[PDB]
Amino acid sequence: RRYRDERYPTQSPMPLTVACASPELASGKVWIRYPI
Amino acid sequence: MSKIVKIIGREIIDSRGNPTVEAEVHLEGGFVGMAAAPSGASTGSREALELRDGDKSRFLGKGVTKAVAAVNGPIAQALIGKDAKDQAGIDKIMIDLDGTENKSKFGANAILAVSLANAKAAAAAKGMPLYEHIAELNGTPGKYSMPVPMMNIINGGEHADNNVDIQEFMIQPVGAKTVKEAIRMGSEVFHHLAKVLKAKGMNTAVGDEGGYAPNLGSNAEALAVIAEAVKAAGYELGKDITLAMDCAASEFYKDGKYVLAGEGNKAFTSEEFTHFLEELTKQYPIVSIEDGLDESDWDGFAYQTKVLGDKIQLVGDDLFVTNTKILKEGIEKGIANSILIKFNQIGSLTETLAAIKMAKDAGYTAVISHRSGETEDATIADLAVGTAAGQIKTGSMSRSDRVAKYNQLIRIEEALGEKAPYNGRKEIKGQA
Amino acid sequence: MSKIVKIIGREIIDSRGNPTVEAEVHLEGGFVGMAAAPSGASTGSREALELRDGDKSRFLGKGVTKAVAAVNGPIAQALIGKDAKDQAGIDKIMIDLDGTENKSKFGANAILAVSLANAKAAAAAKGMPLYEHIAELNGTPGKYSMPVPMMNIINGGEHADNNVDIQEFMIQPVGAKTVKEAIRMGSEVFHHLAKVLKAKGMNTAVGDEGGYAPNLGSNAEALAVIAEAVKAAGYELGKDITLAMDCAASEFYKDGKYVLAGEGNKAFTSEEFTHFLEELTKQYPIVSIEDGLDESDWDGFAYQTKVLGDKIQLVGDDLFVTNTKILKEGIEKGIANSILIKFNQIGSLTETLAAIKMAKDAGYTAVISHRSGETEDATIADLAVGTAAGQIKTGSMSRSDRVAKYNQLIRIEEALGEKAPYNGRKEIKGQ
Ligand SMILES: [Mg+2]
Ligand SMILES: [Mg+2]
Ligand code: NA
Ligand code: NA
Repeated sequence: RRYRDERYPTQSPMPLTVACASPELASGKVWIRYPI
Repeated sequence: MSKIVKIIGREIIDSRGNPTVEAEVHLEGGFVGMAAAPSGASTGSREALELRDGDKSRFLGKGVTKAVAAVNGPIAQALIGKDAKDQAGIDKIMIDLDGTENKSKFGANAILAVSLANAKAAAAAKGMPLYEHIAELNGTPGKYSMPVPMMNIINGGEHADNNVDIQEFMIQPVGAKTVKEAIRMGSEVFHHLAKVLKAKGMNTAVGDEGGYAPNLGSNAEALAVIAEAVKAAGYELGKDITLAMDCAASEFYKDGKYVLAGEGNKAFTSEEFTHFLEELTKQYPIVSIEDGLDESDWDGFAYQTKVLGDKIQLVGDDLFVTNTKILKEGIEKGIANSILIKFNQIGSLTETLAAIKMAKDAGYTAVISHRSGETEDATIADLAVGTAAGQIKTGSMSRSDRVAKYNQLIRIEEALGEKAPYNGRKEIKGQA
Repeated sequence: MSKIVKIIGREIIDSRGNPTVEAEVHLEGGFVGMAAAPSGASTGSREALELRDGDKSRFLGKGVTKAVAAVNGPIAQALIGKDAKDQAGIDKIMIDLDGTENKSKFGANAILAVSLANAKAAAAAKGMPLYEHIAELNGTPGKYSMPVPMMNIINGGEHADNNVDIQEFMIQPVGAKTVKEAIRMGSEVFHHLAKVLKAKGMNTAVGDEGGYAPNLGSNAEALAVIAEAVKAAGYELGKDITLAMDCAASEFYKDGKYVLAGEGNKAFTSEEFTHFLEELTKQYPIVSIEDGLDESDWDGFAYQTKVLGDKIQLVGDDLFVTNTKILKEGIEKGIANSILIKFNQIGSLTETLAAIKMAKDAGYTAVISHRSGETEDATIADLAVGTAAGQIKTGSMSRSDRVAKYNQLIRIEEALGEKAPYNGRKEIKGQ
C-alpha cells in the first residue's frame, strides 16, 4: 500500500511570482521548514 | 491548492552550449517547480524524439523554439486546472495529446520538462521534498537509499576528441559507508589521476562529462592509469574502489564489426569483443559494463550475457532506451541484467518509474543516469533516492553539470540519515 | 521584521572537485535562501582568507569543515533573531565577530556564504527576486540593466595545463540587442571555434572555465583563432563582437620582470609589457585588459593607464581585490579605470556593494565576476542586474558552472523586459 495522512499546506509561505525569484526553491535544492 | 494555474517553457543553455527546454509549473497555492531536459550525444536510435528547430541562423540549427512553443501553448492549455499530484494523469494528458509513439509532435524534451517540473510543484504542494514525493508516487513511501555512484573520470568516444573509443571509464567507491564519503573518495582519486596523467605528459583538460580526455596508447591503458591513481590516493582497488565502463559500442559498430579507431582500426566480431572485455575483467576489478555491444546486436548480447552475466553487471543503455516495451523483450530473452535509466530517452516521469519497477521485478538492477549534455538541474539525485534504485551515473567529480547532482545527494543524505542507507558493493548485479 | 530562525552550513563540492561552503538562512514564516562560496585559483595576495582545513587525509588538505563549523556555531548563534532585511547589520555582526582584517577566524568563505544566503532569504520575505531586493539595498530601486558579458573561450594560465600564459581570452557580443541574443552569439562563436581548432589539430577539451585549452605557438595566436571563429560564425569583429583579456600577470611576474613561460621564457620589463599589450590592441579590437601587470606594480599600472587608459578599459582584479580601501588609493593615483567585482575577495555583500558604488562614483566601470572555481549558484547574475553594473564575466559557453549564470540572466531578462536594457558597447569604459 501507500499511506494517507493529515496532509498539506493550503498556501505556499514563499510564493514566487516567477521561478527566477528563487531558482533554489523552484528547482528543489532547498526546502521550506514546516511547521509554520 | 494543487491545480495548475500556469506553465512557462523557455529556451535555456545546456552544459555543451546547446539550447534545451526548461519548464516552470505554477499551482494555485503559489507552489512552483522548475526542471530542464538533458540532451545526449551518443543517442540510441530508438530514443524518444528530441525535437530541434533546424534553423541554421540560430545555434547552428539546434534551437528548441518549437518544443518551447509546445510547452507554452497546447501542452500548458491541456493542463490548466488539472491536479499536479496526479502525475500519471498529467503525463497521460501530454502523451495522448502528442499522439505519437515516439513523442515526435511536441518533442520528448517538451513533455519531459513539464513532467518533471510538475512533480516538483506537486511535492511542494504536499510540503515535502521531491524524493519523498517520488517514493509516494512509486507506491513505496518512506523507502530510500543513497545510490552507489559510478564516476566517469576518463572520457572518450563521442564525449571527447581524443583517440579513446570506449566512451566512459568509471570508478565506484563501494567501500564508503555514506554517499558523502563516496564523493570525497571519488574527488581524491580524480585529483590523484591528474597528477598521474601529468607525470606522463598526458592531457588533463576535461571532456563533456568532466573526466580527463588524454590520448592513450590503447583503450585498456585508461584502466591502468586509473588503477594507478587509486593506489596513489591510498585506496585498495577491488576492495574500496571497483571499476565500470560504458563502451557505447554502437558508436564503433561498422559493417557488422566492432572497430577501435584509436587502436589502428582493430576489428572484432561480436564474440571476439565479448572475450576482449572478459579478459579485461580478469585483469581489473571491472564489475559493470554498459552497452558492450551494438543496440541491434541482440544475438551478441545473448552470448555476452552467458559469458559474463554471472560475474558482471551488464547494463543496457541504448539497448533498452528506458522503454518498458524493449526491456520486457530483453528480460524474456535473457539479455543483460541491468538497465540505464535516462528519463529523456522515454520522455516522462511515469514511464521512467515503470522502467525502474519492471527492472526490479525481474531482478535486474536500475542505474539512474544523466546525459552527456546536462544542466544545473539535479532531478536524478531525487529520483535515485526516491526509488531506492541503488546506483547512479552522473559524471566525473568536476563541472557543476555533474557535481550539482553530487551536492544534491549530500543534502538529501544529510536530511535522511539512516533512513537512506548507502548499501555499497551489494547494489551491483552479481556482487554481495 | 524578518527574523532569522536557523542557519545551516555544509561542505559541498565545487566545479573543480574541491570542497566549498554552502549556507542556508531560514526565517520565521518559512522564507529560505541558499548560497555557496566560489573559489579562485589565481588568488591575489590581498584577498580575504579562504579558510581550508589542511587535513591531508581529506580532499588532499582542501576540506572546509572549519569554515562550515563557523557557520553552524558562532555565526548562527550571533544571527538568530536578527532581521534578515538589514543586510548591512547582518554583515557587520559577522565581520565584527570575526574581528580580523582578512576574515581569517571564520573564513571569508563562511561569512560570504551566509551573507548571500541571508540576502536571498530577505528577498523571499519581501516577495521579490534577489535582483529587485539588491536594487533596494543599493538605494536605487527599480534601476536595472542586463550586463554585457565577456566570455572566456580560450583558457590558459592557472586555469589549464596548456602552454598559454595569458589566463583568459574573451569575446563580448556588444552588437546584440538583448542578453538572450548575446548568449546565442557567444554559443555560435564558441562552437565555430571548436571546428577551427580541430581543423588545426588542436585540443578541444576545456579548461576550468569552459573555454578550450589548446597548446599554441604563441599567446597572441589565441586572438587569431578567435578572430577566425567570429568570421566563420558570420559576425563582424569589432562591430558585432569585441575582445577582452585577463592576463593575470601576477602569475608570471618573476624578479621584477614579466616572463611568458609558454614562449620560451620571453621576458619583459613593465614598460615593455605595456607596449606589447598596446600592439595587440592595434592588431585586434581588444577593448578591455584585466590585470595586465602585477598586483604590486603600481608604478607600472600608472604608466599603463596613461598609455592605454583613454582607449582601453583597464580592469583591476588582483590589483584591487574588490576592496574599497585599495580601490580608493587607485582612484586617487590614476590607476586603472575599472574593477573586477568578486564578492569572495572581500567576503560580504555589503562590502561588495560599497566597491561597486565607489567605482561608479569615480567614473570607473564595475564588472561582476565569477571565480574559476564555481558552483551551480547564480548569485552574480542577480547582482549584476540589481546594481545595473553593465558587465559580467562568468565564463565560456560550456560547463553549467558558467552556463547556469547565463540561464539566470535569460530568466531575469524575460521577467524584466525593457525595464532591464541591454546597453551594448557603451557600457565598456572608453567606448
Ligand atoms: Mg551510455
Ligand atoms: Mg582575474
Ligand atoms: Na574520443
Ligand atoms: Na596554462
